[PDB]
Amino acid sequence: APVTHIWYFKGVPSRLGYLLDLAPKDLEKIIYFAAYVITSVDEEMRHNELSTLEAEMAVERKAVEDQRDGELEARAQKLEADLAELEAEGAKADARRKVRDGGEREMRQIRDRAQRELDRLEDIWSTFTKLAPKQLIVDENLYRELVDRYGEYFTGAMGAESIQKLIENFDIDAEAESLRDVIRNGKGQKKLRAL
Amino acid sequence: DESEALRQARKDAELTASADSVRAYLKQIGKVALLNAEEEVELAKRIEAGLYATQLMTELSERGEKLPAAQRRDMMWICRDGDRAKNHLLEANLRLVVSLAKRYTGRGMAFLDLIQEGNLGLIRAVEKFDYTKGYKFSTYATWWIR
Amino acid sequence: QIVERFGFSEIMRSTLEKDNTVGTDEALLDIYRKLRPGEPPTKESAQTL
Amino acid sequence: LYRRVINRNNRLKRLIDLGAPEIIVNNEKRMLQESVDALFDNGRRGRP
DNA sequence: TATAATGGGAGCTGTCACGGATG
DNA sequence: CATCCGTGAGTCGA
Repeated sequence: APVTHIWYFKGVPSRLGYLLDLAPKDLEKIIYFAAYVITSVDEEMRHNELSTLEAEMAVERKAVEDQRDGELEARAQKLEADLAELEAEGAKADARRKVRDGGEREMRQIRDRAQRELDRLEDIWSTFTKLAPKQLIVDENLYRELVDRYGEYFTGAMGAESIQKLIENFDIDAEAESLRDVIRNGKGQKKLRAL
Repeated sequence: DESEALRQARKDAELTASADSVRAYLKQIGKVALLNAEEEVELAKRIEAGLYATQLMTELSERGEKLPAAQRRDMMWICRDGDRAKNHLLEANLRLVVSLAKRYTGRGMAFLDLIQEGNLGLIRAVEKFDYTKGYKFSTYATWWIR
Repeated sequence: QIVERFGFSEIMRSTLEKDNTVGTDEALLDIYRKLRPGEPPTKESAQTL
Repeated sequence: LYRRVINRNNRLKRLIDLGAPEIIVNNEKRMLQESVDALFDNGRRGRP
């Protein structure tokens, strides 16, 4: 399996990092297998199925939201039903405050559990829509979820050989002129790193 | 009891990968849960099925004739599921290797090089595992990894 | 007790005031998060080390 | 340092044939990376 | 090579003056 | 203008 020459990686300034516009810190997590790196992506196919995929992802979101609202409804039903059942038992009214707060705490957890699911499904969809070469997905689970959901759409690799692929698909001429344009721009801080 | 701060703070730490190559491997293993006694039996049952659907088609390719489209596809899935189940039993008891490789440290061979060769033994161990004997996976594995 | 023992100085009053978070749990977790990043922070794993 | 690389490089070959899980395979690859790196420049990255 | 066994372990301590990348 | 990593810091001899 391919392996990167340490002289051009750890040597400062990181020659490899400068070549692929990658961070020295981010380049680490790739080569030494701490984060996947997006190597290539079929943008056209993504586009030609973008409309349908969105519809799918949306129904999953709704189906999450639907259960949440139904699960919360049933809990509010039993919360009020128990606070009255402990009223028919003639318990102290303060002893009903422990059961009230108990329900509210439970409903809270439900909503937050459901929300974390929605937030994941949000970060999942957001990631795919704006997926492109030289992107690092350091979180594996999102990636695992990502590969299964739209694995047909992109090429995900990892390690020293993935770096090799980036170098292969690298257009030197294009990336050269792209930097000279930033040099032609007066802006100093972005001209420095482009120089 | 469970604060929102901890729930965020946990994923913040876990998502970051340490600089130590030994640590980063230790962290990766901690993901897969250890196996219950009966759970082990299941995979063993699966792999046997998977390992045998394979032995069928293997000799069939040399002789010539092949199954129909309905059979070969059903046959092929057991092959996948089997080889999938194999890769699960290894990842689970991946802790087991690291447990008794640490004892051989400081002997002119690297810890990592010890775990890996230990892993290598674990692979052979899972192939000749027999679930007919009520012995847990942990016993017949140890003798192989050592 | 922080105000009691180190209150005679204005540099400790200024320290407890610029204090980011409060809470026995939130302190241990905080120290844990800065000492060993990359490991799951239990309330019982930060109290231990 | 040479002997270190070849021992790990060879090990990787055996694992691939065995179709080892990616968790084990990737660990070897990482080791190989550091082995060649340690050979080319020791102490540069990580402890010597 | 069939009882069951399942996440490491020593860190290293008393520089110094500087350039480059980051602030 | 102040931090972090990497790289400097006399020679012969014994």
